[PDB]
Amino acid sequence: SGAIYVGNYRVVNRHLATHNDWANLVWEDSSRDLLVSSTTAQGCDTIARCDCQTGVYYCSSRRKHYPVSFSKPSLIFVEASEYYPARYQSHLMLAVGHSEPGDCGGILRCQHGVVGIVSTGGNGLVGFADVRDLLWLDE
Ligand SMILES: CSc1ccc(Br)cc1CC(=O)N1CCC[C@H](C(N)=O)CC1
Ligand SMILES: [Zn+2]
Repeated sequence: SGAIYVGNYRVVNRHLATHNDWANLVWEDSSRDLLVSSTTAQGCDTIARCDCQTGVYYCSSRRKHYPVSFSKPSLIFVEASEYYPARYQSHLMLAVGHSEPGDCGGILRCQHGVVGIVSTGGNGLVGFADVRDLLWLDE
């Protein structure tokens, strides 16, 4: 689990969005596994606007942060799950690092701010949904 709180927005994995997220929907994209809902309180986070390919992510299944080198956002095949049919997930960055299903929502940060959230993984990989291109989160 986990979310990004920026301005009056809450960014979550679309597959973990709550009834309240859907009732306050701003934007969602199944191909990216992202959903953004509106909030009444001002958020605590800021978003990176950069091309970093290294950073640190929070891994809830280890209660620890780990450093990673990750690929640039791209279209990657993701096998069927209980949440989605077999499809290509867009804006996805892969890295070598531990992850388990419940680790979705962990934040990836570089020195500039939040880069994205855990969205896929397994067998020693961890995949992050990028949010750096969503410029409207800042206004
Ligand atoms: C951190 S995810 C993970 C980690 C380890 C293992 Br084994 C397996 C997973 C994958 C997983 O649980 N899902 C369910 C959530 C949907 C997601 C998606 N973005 O389409 C991909 C599939
Ligand atoms: Zn950066």
